[PDB]
Amino acid sequence: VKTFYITAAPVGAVPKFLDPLEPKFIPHALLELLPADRREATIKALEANGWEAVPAGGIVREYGYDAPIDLTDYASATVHDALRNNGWTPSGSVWHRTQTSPSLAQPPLITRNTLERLSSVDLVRQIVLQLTTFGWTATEDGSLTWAHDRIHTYLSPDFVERMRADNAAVLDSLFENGWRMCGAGHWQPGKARSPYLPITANGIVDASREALREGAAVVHLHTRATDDQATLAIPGLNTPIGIGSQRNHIVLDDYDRIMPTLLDLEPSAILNLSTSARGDRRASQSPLRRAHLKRYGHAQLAPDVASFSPGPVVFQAGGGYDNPNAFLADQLAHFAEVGVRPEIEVFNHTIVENSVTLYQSPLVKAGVPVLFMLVAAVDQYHRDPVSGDTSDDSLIDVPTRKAIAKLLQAGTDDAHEKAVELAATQLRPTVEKLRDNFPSCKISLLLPGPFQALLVDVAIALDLDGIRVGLEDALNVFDARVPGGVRKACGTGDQVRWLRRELERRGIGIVDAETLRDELGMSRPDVALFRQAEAALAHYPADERLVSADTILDALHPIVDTYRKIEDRLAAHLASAPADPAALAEHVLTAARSFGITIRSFVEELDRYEDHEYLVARYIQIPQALNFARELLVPRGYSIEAYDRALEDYSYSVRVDQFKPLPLRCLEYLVGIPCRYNSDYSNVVNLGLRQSPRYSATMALLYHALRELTLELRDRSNASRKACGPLWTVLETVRRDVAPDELAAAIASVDWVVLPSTPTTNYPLGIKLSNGMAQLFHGFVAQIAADPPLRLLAITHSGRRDDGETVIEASMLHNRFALNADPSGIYFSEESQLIYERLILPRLVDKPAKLAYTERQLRINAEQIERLPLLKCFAHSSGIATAQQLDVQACRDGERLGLTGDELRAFFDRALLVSFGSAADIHLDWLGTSVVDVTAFNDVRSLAGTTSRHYVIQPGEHADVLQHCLVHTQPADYRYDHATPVWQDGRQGKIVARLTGVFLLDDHARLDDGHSIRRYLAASPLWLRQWIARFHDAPADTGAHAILRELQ
Ligand SMILES: [Mg+2]
Repeated sequence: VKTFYITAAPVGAVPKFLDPLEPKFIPHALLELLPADRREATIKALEANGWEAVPAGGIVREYGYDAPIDLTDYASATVHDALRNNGWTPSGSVWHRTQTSPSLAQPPLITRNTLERLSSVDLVRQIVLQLTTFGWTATEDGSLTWAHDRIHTYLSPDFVERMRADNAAVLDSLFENGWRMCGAGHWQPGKARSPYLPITANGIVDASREALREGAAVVHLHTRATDDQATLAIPGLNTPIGIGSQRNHIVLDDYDRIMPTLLDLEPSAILNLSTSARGDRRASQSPLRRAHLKRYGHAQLAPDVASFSPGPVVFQAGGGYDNPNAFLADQLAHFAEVGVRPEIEVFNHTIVENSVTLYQSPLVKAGVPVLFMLVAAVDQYHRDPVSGDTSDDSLIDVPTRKAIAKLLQAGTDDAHEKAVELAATQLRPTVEKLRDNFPSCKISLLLPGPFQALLVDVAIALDLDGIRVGLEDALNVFDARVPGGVRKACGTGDQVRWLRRELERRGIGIVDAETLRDELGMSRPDVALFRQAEAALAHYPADERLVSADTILDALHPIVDTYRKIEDRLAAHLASAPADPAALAEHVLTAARSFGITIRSFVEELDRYEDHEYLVARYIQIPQALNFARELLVPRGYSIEAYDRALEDYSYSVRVDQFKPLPLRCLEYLVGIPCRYNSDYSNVVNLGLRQSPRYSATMALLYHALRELTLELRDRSNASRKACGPLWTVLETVRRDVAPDELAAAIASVDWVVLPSTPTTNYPLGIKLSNGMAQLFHGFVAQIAADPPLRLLAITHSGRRDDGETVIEASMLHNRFALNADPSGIYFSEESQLIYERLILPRLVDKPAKLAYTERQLRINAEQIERLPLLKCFAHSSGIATAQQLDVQACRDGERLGLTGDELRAFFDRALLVSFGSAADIHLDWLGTSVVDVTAFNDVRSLAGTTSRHYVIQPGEHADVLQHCLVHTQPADYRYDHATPVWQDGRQGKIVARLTGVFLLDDHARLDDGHSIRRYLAASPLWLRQWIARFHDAPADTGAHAILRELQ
């Protein structure tokens, strides 16, 4: 019931990146070896970058960082002895290290048992924090280890003493494992630094992606300047020291890279850009503070949120920036023209007071709900303009912060509650003040460093809307597996994961980006466009008998115009001269995807091709994109001379009068908005649209118009004429196939019936596909036969209807969605009837009946109802829809023939269904066949055709497996064993086995091509095959009995 939305802040202004592969200690001798001038410059540069001079007594673990020292490039008795004592031997002017430490053949490991030997828990933490700052990692065991082929880890004398004092053992093991004593020199403690802080564009993109997949809905961004970036060369070290301010600064070139990438890879992610001038107060009124707030990418989208502080920001720790009123007014004016909603960064009480009075009206006008960010536990100053005196303006007063910090150190549960109460009591007046002056507002909380232990409890107490985490606020993360309980955070995603699991523990859920965009009124344009169509068709029934395509097209007129403008922009971009080989397709497809237009691979796309009979179709993707480009440029008058390079391929050119008209292209676009892929097939977006009340009806109507327009285009082509009525084919043991015409004996002789999918209609290509699917299913079950005379029956749909209308893909898709929108089991197609009456109807009669020339038709025996043989059916794609339409017709005849409701249940218990990639909803509360349902998350076509939430993967266990398999090589080995069956019982006894967490890898270990029946069967787990094995090798038995046994 209670939910938070998580903001991730991966960069920030203050913390700095520290390279794990840089030396962390410089002996005195190495510096003293320099000339006085260069030595002074080097040392002061080091000390400005965190390096601290340190006496002898520290220990080091180094390997691989030596370099020869030629004194000609720059001895002394004080130097010469130090070098020799530190293991250097001279050879004229050249020094080199002959002393060498143990290699890293076997990773350095400080065991959990070794650390736990130490008495002081505070000492353990500082050790764990120091090593993890240096790039050491924590094992699952709870130990510390080093993975790289070089190492240079140092600990100060202070560490060594306390280690020796606490336990003069523990220090033992380091010495026994290659660590050794050092002299005086300089040391990099890495204070306010981390090896995981992203300061480059690519690093920031990656950190954002990690945060989002862990559950973050909003990403707070900063960028860092590199104008003062330099490297120090140290004598005797083969790796230079990186120096620079890494100053908080708005870098336009970085955002020019970051934003389009995120828009492509993370389309729904709410992007929040910092306008902060922290680190450069003299630029407080600079237009640079809004220069990054513009439209990015081909989609021309702006950031959704930008930082806004109605008052001065003055940190007690130093730094800060001013926010003059005219400047802020220019900001708000600019935000409005670009579509940016401000987020009020509430640093101090003056901000609050300015917000609820003078800025109250301008902020409401800036868009509702008003967004607030509570920067709590960060010491702030107010400065008197007259005297210059400072006072505490912090949300939590400094005495209270210092108090709270002490209770956190106590570590006891009682000190925690007192800490929470202190924090909440101080923040409550501010929270209440904001709610009282802003009827529509969202308030989030952030806490710096140690106080993050209060983050969840305080946020709950104040009933806040959002919680923020990230490296910007804290560099550590709590981990109970680690001695001390705390370690360096391996990124913001690490902390988001911690926060998410913490909320899960308390039964508190989180809000994803898509849902939040609705709550804040920030829905994406394509989502808005689809809902605009949903609204325009809201009063039309999903029944094809009650509405015409012309009427549907007429209602979508303003939306077609909206799409036309998008297509114009894609056309212009394509007409901007490129490439010569068949890589034009790669160019076109990338351009199309970026503009939101998804070029789909239709099986029946060859219907538009003149010379289809002489086409190979294995290279049918390349000309799809080519003709698509031609299809867009020709009507507008653009040259297609670059294209028609399909001549250099093996016509594939599509005739001009086979070009799709504008409204048809619009319809194709609209039905492609739900369940989109991101740019590189890493994820599925726009999953929310499925949950709309009018979703299925809208899709049914869209495909209705799409069917009409496509058929008209097919009637003017030399596409293969289709045949009336279904085909029946038996496969026994490569399988041999026969073609029954009027035999009920085939049904009795066969183990498995294979229902038709969408493309398997009665015509040359359709039969070929129908055969291939049948062969795949028979090779699948036959393989199961040889593990711990196989006969199959395959059904092909009718290619023509009663009125002579051709059956195409859109016809089946409409039927699919129309079935979804049917509340009572009353809807069924003509194609379903032909299959039903010849396959299912005889199971309800007493004897052979009369069948017409169209193969359509013209009692009970309750004792023999249990005697009916178990009908085992395979289903794929739209197969589950066709199946449920058979159940509907059975009820219609069964009720007409007369049977108890329980009798019909017994009738349906004599049948079984296994569906791979269910592209239609399973009506759980209907009378019908029990189903085992296996549908993949990346099966976008099945997803778009369904409304069940079980198919959607959210951050968790299944999401973990998915991301592991995204980086894993050898995709052919992949099986979805991790899949979890969910079990449901309907009102009328229908049983559904829903597998969750299922997904299918492609050849590039991505998520494309997730509808192939091959991958569904290929990646099938061993435990699943056992179920089918039990199904196959079963006596005269019931479904409910057989399936219920599988629940143990
Ligand atoms: Mg910030």
